Amino acid sequence: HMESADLRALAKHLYDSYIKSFPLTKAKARAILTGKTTDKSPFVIYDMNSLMMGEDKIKQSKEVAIRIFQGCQFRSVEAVQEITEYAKSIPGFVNLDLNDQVTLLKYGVHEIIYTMLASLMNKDGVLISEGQGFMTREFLKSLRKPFGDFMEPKFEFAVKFNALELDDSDLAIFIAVIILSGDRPGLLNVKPIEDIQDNLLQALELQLKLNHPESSQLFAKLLQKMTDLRQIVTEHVQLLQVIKKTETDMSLHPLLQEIYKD
Amino acid sequence: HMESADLRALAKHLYDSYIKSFPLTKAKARAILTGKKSPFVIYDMNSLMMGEDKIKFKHITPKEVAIRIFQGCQFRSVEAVQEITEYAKSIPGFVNLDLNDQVTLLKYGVHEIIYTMLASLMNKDGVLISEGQGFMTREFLKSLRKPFGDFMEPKFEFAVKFNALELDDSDLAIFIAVIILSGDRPGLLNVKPIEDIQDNLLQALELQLKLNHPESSQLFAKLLQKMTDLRQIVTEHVQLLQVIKKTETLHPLLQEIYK
Ligand SMILES: Cc1ccc(COc2cc(C(=O)O)ccc2-c2nn(C(=O)c3c(Cl)cccc3C(F)(F)F)c3ccc(Cl)cc23)cc1
Ligand SMILES: Cc1ccc(COc2cc(C(=O)O)ccc2-c2nn(C(=O)c3c(Cl)cccc3C(F)(F)F)c3ccc(Cl)cc23)cc1
Repeated sequence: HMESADLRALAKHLYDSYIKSFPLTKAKARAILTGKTTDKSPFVIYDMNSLMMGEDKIKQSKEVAIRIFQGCQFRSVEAVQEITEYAKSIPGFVNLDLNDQVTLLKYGVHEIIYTMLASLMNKDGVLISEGQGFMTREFLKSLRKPFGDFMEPKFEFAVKFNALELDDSDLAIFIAVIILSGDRPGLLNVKPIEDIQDNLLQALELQLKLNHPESSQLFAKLLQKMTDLRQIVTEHVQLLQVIKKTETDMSLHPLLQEIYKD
Repeated sequence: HMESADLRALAKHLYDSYIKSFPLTKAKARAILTGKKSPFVIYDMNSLMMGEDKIKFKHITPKEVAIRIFQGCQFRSVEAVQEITEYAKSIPGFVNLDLNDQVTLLKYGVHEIIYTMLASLMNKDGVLISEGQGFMTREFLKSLRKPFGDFMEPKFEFAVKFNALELDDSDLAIFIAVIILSGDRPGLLNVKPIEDIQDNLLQALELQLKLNHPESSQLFAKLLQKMTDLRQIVTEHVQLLQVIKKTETLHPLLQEIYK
C-alpha cells in the first residue's frame, strides 16, 4: 500500500520517463492522424507506386514484401532499445537480479511493442518513419505469401485497444506493469518483482480513476487486454517460424534473434 | 455506479445461488484435502480397479486404463456444464439477454469455469472426485500413457498457482459470474447489456475482495490476470482434446453426448 500522494508521484515519474524514452507519443500520433494541420501531414503509402515514391519523399533491393518486413524488424529493434531504456527508469527494476532484468525484457518487449503500435494505428493504417508516412491496412493485407497475414492481427487488437481512449500518461504506467510480470518463465526471485508490480498496479488504478472518472471499470478492462496481447504475440511467433522455414535466405537482428530463442 | 450496499446484496445473492448449484463447495473440499470418512485413494492401477468397484462410478461402459480415466473427466465435465448453466440463470440480468447470446456466453465460458472450479478440488498432490468420496493422486494421473499424462498435469499446474490466491466460495461465486458475462465472445449479437452486467459484477467482486481480503493488496488485479491466463490454458486444452479425439480413434451416440 502507498499513500495516494506517493502514487501520483510515481505516475508523474513514469510519464516523464516515457516522454524521454519514446520519441513518437500517442499524443503526437493522434495530431498527425487527426489532421487539421499542414505541417504534420504524412505521405500515404497504399500501393506499389506510392511505396516507390515514398522512398524519394519520406526517405535494400528485394521483393516488396521482404523490404517492408525488414523495415519492421529495424523499427522493432529500435523499439526494444527504447523499451529497454524506459524499463531502467522503473523504480526497483535495475535493482533486480540481472538475470531477471533480462528475462523481463525478453518476454515483455513484444507485448509492449504491440501496445504502443496501437497508438500509431487507426482502422485504415499505421504511421511509419516517425510519423512522416502512413501505410494503409489494405496494402499490408495484400502482401504475398505469409506476409499479408502478418500485419492484420496487430490492427484487430489496435481497434479494440484504441477504444479504451488511453493517453500517454496512462500507457506509461500500463507499460511498466507489463514489464514487471512475475509469471515470466525462468524468473529467479518472483517476490520483489511482484512487489514492484503491486505499486505500479496501485498507481495505474488511481491514475485511471482520476484521468477517466466517467469510465467505469476501465482498470479491469485494461488488464483484460493482456489476453488479446498474449494471443497476438503467440500468433506472431508462429508466423515467424513459417518464414524461418520458407525464407532461409533471411536473417534477423541479433537482438530479435536472442529475444525469440526459447 | 452502484451503492456499496447494493454490491453486498449482489454478492450475497450470488453466494447463495452458487451454494445451491454446485455439489462440492471449495470449503468442503478443503476440509477433505486437509484431513480436518476418509476418501478412497487411487494411486495406481490396482487401487483404480478397486475404486471403480467401491465407488459407484456412472461412466463405466463396455477400455484401456488411461481411456477410462479420460472418459471419467468427460462425464464429470458434462455434469459441470449443466451445473454452471443453472447457476448462470441466477446472475441478475442473464436470463433477459437475447437467447442466442445466453447460449454463446455459456458455450465459451464453461471451459474456463470448469478449470477454475476444478482448482477448488485440487492440491499439489491430487484431485477429489465423486463428490469427494475419492481422491486420485497427481502422480498417478501424470504417469498415464500416450498424451494422457501430459493432458492432466496442466490442470494441476494451474490449480497450484490459482489456489495461492486463497479465494473462498463467496469470492469464487462472483468471479465465475464475471467470466460468464464476457462481452468479447465471438458471435455475440448485443454486447452492451453483457458489459453492463459484467461492470456491476466487477464492482461487486472488487468490494468483496477488499472486505474479505483486506490484507491482500491488489488481489482484484491479480485475479483478473488469472482470467487472462485461463483463455490461453483453455486454448491449449481444446487443441489437446482435438488430438486425442483424432489419434485415439466409441459409440456414435456417446460421440454426440460429448460433442
Ligand atoms: C516499411 C515499414 C512499415 C511499417 C513500419 C512500422 O512498424 C512498427 C513500428 C513501430 C514503432 O514505430 O514503434 C513498432 C513496431 C512496428 C512493427 N513491428 N512489427 C513486428 O512485430 C515485427 C517484429 Cl517485432 C519482428 C519482425 C517482423 C515484424 C513484422 F513483420 F510484423 F513487422 C509489425 C508488424 C506490422 C506492422 Cl504494420 C508494424 C510492425 C515501419 C516501416
Ligand atoms: C477418473 C476421474 C478423474 C478425475 C475426475 C475429476 O475431474 C473433474 C471434476 C470436476 C468437478 O468435479 O468439478 C470438473 C472437471 C474435471 C476434469 N475435467 N478435465 C478436463 O479435461 C476437462 C476440463 Cl478441465 C474442462 C472441460 C472439459 C474437460 C474434458 F472433457 F476434457 F474432460 C480434467 C482433467 C484432469 C483432471 Cl485431474 C480433472 C478434470 C473424475 C474422474
